[PDB]
Amino acid sequence: GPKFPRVKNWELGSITYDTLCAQSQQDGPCTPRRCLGSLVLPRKLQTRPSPGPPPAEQLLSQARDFINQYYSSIKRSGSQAHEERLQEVEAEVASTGTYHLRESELVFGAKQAWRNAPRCVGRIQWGKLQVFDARDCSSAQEMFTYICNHIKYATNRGNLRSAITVFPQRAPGRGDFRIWNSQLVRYAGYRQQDGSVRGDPANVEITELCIQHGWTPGNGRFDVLPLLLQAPDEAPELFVLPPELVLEVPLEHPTLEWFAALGLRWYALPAVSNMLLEIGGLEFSAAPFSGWYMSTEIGTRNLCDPHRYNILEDVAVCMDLDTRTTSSLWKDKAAVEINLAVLHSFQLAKVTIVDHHAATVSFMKHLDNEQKARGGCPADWAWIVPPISGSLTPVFHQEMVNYILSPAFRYQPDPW
Amino acid sequence: KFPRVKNWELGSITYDTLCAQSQQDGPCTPRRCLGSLVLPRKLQTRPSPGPPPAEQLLSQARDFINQYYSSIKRSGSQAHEERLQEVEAEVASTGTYHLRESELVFGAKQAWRNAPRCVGRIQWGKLQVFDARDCSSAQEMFTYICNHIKYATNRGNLRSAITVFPQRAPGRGDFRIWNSQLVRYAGYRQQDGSVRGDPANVEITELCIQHGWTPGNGRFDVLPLLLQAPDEAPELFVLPPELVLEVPLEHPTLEWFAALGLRWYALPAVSNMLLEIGGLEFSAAPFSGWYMSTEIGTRNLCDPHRYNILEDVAVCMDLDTRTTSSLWKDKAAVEINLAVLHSFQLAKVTIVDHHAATVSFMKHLDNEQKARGGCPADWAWIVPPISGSLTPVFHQEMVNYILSPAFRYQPDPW
Ligand code: HEM
Ligand code: HEM
Ligand SMILES: NC(=[NH2+])NCCC[C@H](N)C(=O)O
Ligand SMILES: NC(=[NH2+])NCCC[C@H](N)C(=O)O
Ligand SMILES: [Zn+2]
Repeated sequence: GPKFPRVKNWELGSITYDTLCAQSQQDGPCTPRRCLGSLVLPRKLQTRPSPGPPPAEQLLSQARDFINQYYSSIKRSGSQAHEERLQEVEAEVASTGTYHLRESELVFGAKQAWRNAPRCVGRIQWGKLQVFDARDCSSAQEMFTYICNHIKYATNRGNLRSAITVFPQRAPGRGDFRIWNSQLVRYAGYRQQDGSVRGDPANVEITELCIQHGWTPGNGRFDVLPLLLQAPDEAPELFVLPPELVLEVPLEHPTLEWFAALGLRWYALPAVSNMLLEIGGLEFSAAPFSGWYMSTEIGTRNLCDPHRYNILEDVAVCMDLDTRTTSSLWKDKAAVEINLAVLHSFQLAKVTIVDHHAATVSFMKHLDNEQKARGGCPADWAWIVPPISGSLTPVFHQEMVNYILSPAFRYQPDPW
Repeated sequence: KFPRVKNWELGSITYDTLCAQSQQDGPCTPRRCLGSLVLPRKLQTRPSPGPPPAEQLLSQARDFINQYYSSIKRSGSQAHEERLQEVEAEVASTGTYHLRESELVFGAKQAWRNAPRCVGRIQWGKLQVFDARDCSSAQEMFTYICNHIKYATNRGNLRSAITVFPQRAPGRGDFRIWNSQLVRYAGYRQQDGSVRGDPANVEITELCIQHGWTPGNGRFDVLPLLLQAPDEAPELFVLPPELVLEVPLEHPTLEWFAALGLRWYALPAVSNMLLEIGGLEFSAAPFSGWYMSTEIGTRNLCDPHRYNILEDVAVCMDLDTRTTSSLWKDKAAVEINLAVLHSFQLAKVTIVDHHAATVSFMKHLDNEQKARGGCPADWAWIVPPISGSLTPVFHQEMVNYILSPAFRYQPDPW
């Protein structure tokens, strides 16, 4: 058989081979001795900061590779324009120790990075991404304006649109552009006296950083945090998002009338902002991206995780379930109703959202498209399969090959 | 390098130093991870045209013997050195060797302990090992199997057991149980490409008919066994109904559930896996314990390629099957799993729900961290098919590797 990973779909009994993994130039965490596929942050999916510019040879090879990817995408591989661009990059680096991307190249790489994201189940939309070029940005104040513009365009009053805003890349001998917050919109996490946390336990450190930087905290469960934007070599500046910009959805249940009384809510825009966008060896340390939520992210993870809002027991008690015995499946029953409420509340408020069945079904179509288009698709099974009703979705029964392709969205150290 | 492992729910960290003992290779490489693949040729132990070279066999054997004597704390005693000599002498003259009963008992328990995809490993020390190496016919295999079943079932108070048939020998065919489990339901290809019964058993059902089985036509017809002695054609054996404990499915509050006629056997006995101890391979070594509710309620009954009853139940519940957003599938699955737990509980049959099972696995992980410095686990199999994040194991990072003794996959005898 073919000299590549054989992949099977147990529901359909169909087979495919992944030839695309042959293109991977960056090693993952696994070795033939042991699989480290379940680790969230292995030192293999992280790109550490740099106290020195990338060796002109490694950067060049990465640059040449990206340029080849670009021209191939536009079908001019080997052309004069191709050779000229490659020359311009080499010359540029040979003198400055770095280079710059053409506007069309940045748009190509940004879409490719999303396309290459193993942990994203919404990749069927990879072609539809609004790329806001913010490489002219020169201050934290301007970062805020760009971010506000991103939120307005992306939110679009409920009819969400995928977008990313690219701030200036990493320059040797100059500090980075960084958004300290993990997401543009996040709820505060207040550490209480008894030790507990009011709000989102995940955001405890950033909340305390905002306060250390002059933020006057509230004391609610759903307090939107201000941004901590950092321009090169300057301390981070605090900026408050205008409430009218931040669209939220109050959660209610279609039948359980009491669910509304819980006072639960969630913001409409998922905008990751602490990830590094890497293209052709160039590192864009500040490049917030956003799309729309898949219901389980809110109803299951955010609201039900033991280390997050942890409302499973509260909802169970309200449903009058036997919370004293595991075999009553109270957790399962409550989780189902919480997810249903998120779906129902978003549809009612006319805010874009996709449930886990629809999301996975479309990702299967994405896998099929990518099989023909690139001969494979890097996918992290643990992250693609929904946190609830796993085997009830088609992706569970689909084996997957995971590897790193560039351009890519990578994890980076906290600026503090 | 030793992998730093983290529990995202508790913030705790552990370093797996046990993976350093792995000598067998998995499917992953630094270029790409194949951890989600069910059957790589790596975990497989295919047939062979010649004897395992004395060097490799002798090294696996000595390692196992070393593991055994360390277990009884007699590591270094004269019994240890003499057992090592006995093994060397037998391999150098015969190209193979044999195990003592006590070693085979230690081995089988260690095989289970090392099974990455098993969430029931807290019970690893409690295993009844039936030595069936003094078997010379399929007929004998049948008697042994019937006794395993009679013991294991125990009127509903299930007990973990394993029956070990003769090891593979370079000079002949293997002892094999053709069935994937000692107890399974038939799958009859019904004209229009569909299947009556369990679709996962279509092939074996056909084989049984091929060998003279008079088939039935229900959805839950228990299949006869196809047992095979070396270099002989498999023989058909029908299991005595009184030995097959089955549980009729009903729901605690939905009176109409019982009307679905659903039911499932009580004993989960995998019989197609190869057991490897000290380089020796046992091609027929069925093992059983008890079910985890999701195996029946979610996988067996709801998988699209299995009984696929999700929609039927949803219709009975009068759910919105029009669209995915009504979460009709999730609601249906929850009730089915509940009907499974209620039914096994109402009957005399042992069963564990996924919340109880995973909590116990977390305890096992802790025990193993102190005992061996780690524990091979395959995240995709440990995390249940429904309500993944609602369980503690979902938030636990895991390292997956091959330790020996081990249960491995092997080619289908046909
Ligand atoms: C169009 C709607 C989209 C959907 C429904 C979707 C859904 C998801 C989901 C469910 C996850 C896992 C979340 C978690 O477990 O924390 C995820 C991860 C990811 N998505 Fe998407 N995504 C979408 C848009 C985007 C866009 C526009 C980008 C970038 C341009 C993107 C980049 C990624 C990346 C890099 C990750 C990995 C995050 C991490 O490693 O923590 N996604 N997405
Ligand atoms: C005591 C109760 C037990 C429980 C609750 C339990 C549960 C499980 C579960 C849920 C799986 C995954 C099955 C699947 O997804 O198809 C599994 C796999 C497995 N179990 Fe256990 N188990 C138990 C006993 C045993 C015993 C007695 C042995 C062996 C002596 C064992 C060996 C294994 C192995 C090797 C696998 C892999 C199966 C495969 O690859 O298809 N288990 N077990
Ligand atoms: N649909 C997305 N764009 N998701 C990005 C990750 C968001 C993260 N899972 C959250 O719940 O906040
Ligand atoms: N609990 C066990 N030992 N299970 C072994 C595998 C059983 C298999 N998953 C089934 O549904 O029949
Ligand atoms: Zn792996």
